[PDB]
Amino acid sequence: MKGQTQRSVLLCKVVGACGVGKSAFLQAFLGRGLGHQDTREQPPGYAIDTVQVNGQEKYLILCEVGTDGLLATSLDATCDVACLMFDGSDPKSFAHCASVYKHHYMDGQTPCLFVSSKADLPEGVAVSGPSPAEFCRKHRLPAPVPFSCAGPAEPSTTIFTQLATMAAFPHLVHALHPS
Ligand SMILES: Nc1nc2c(ncn2[C@@H]2O[C@H](COP(=O)(O)OP(=O)(O)O)[C@@H](O)[C@H]2O)c(=O)[nH]1
Ligand SMILES: [Mg+2]
Repeated sequence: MKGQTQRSVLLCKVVGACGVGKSAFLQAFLGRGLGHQDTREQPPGYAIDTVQVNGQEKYLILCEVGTDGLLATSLDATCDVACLMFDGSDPKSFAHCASVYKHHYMDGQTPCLFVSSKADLPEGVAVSGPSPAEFCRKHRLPAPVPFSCAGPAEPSTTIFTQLATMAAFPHLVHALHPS
């Protein structure tokens, strides 16, 4: 039917440098913010839970993948959607994240979502250009999504529905004129 897919299980790789918040992001997928985390439920570097996509229950696997040092080149990029994470409070974070995209995903068919982590902290701009938003406009990616794991409030679930939807229907992801 329209809006349905044979896929029951979707794979997202959460790809980013050490310290950008990948492990906390996986915990937030399971409904746990900073401190409220709980390690002994799922394997390290993995988080699985159900996500609704157009009324249908899907399983989304988040798979944590580092990019520090040699990992920036020694990357198995295969996944249904790549979540490219950079530290929104770190001036130097985005450039490394953008380089990973260019070398592994830029001219592929895998949907990519840039995520600006630690949105609760004071923002950290880079000295050179371009901005993360300008980079995504040029390479025709979605606008980078800010995310935060802190606060006493429950973590938002919107970005995980977005990742699951991109994974389920990879041909309807885009940047678009007119809107
Ligand atoms: N303020 C804040 N700190 C965060 C957030 N996410 C992660 N951190 C902290 O940043 C550090 C690295 O996070 P971690 O999840 O281990 O990153 P990883 O190395 O990419 O897996 C830890 O001290 C976290 O508590 C966030 O949204 N806000
Ligand atoms: Mg980690």
